[PDB]
Amino acid sequence: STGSATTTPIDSLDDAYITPVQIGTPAQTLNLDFDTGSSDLWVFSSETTASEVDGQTIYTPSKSTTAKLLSGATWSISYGDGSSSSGDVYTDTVSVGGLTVTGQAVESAKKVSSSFTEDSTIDGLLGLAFSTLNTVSPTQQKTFFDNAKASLDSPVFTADLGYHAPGTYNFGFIDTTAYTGSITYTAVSTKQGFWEWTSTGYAVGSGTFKSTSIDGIADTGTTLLYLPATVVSAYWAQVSGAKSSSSVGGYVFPCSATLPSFTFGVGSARIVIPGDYIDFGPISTGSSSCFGGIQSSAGIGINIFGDVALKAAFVVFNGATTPTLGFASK
Ligand SMILES: CC[C@H](C)[C@H](NC(=O)[C@@H](NC[C@H](O)[C@@H](N)CC(C)C)C(C)C)C(=O)N[C@@H](Cc1ccccc1)C(=O)OC
Repeated sequence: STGSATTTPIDSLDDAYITPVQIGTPAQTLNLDFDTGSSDLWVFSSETTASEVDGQTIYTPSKSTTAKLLSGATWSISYGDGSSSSGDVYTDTVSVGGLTVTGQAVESAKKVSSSFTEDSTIDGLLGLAFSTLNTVSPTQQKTFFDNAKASLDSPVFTADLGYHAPGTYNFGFIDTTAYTGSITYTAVSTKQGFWEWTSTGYAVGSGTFKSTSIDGIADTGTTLLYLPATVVSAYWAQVSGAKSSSSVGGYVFPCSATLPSFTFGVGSARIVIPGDYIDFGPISTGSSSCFGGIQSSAGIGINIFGDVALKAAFVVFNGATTPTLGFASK
């Protein structure tokens, strides 16, 4: 079986992308944030504190005849952004783009963070990291991908984010129609449960490529590109006016300024993010400072290949036994 669904950004800066998902019987469609750096399927619901639901579509486990309590089961997550979600757990049929997974663990929030509450467009998250990270206790659960896998034609899913536009999530197959040239597969370390890979270097605009191993995760759940202090300085050094700021907490640039492109190496191949991808617009409305898309990783612990970077390539998450990450130009 395969499934394809349309992902659409939720705002003009493509701060995140949202995918329609059918949960329940009959079907309740929620828009979830597909998160390849998290292992939890969670959604706003019928139990969620009514002080923390503001415009989101809710999943009503009451109205699904396929829905049952996982009695005793419970979840809690912390995100890198400082996001916090928690509640009870149910088992339900979940369909994504016609790929139906029966008996999927759907994590019903009782409690959600400010961050999620101030976010009207997103109805929950669908984790597509490795199952080791799934939060649910006392009996830990598998992801939707983990559930789909053997049912799939191929144990893979592709990610094809658009820049100011829809893109696509495909499960079970590779559209040879969606990229240009060759896909370069690179080795994945599963050990921390991430889609965890090592980049072969970087170039700043038309400058000379530096060969240097940047260990990082592909995470479609992270908006920007997070890279070592060193790498980040070399980039912003090329934009007049760019400064790192105490108060704003990150690199900014005069919005009148011009972003050189950024190039990252996947093996022998190279991926250009156009400079336009790294403009995240003014820090506050009216401001002539604009916020950059490539930020230091120094304060997080890990380099994140976020949307900024992934949305410049056609990515393939090979969920094989010997998991492999594929990148191609599009
Ligand atoms: C179930 C745990 C998952 C794996 C959780 N994952 C994450 O935080 C990863 N991304 C989290 C999400 O992709 C988030 N950026 C998307 C939005 C919509 C919520 C980071 C590491 C790249 C994590 O490691 N959380 C850390 C907290 C943390 C992580 C990174 C940096 C700082 C602090 C924890 O404590 O485990 C609960």
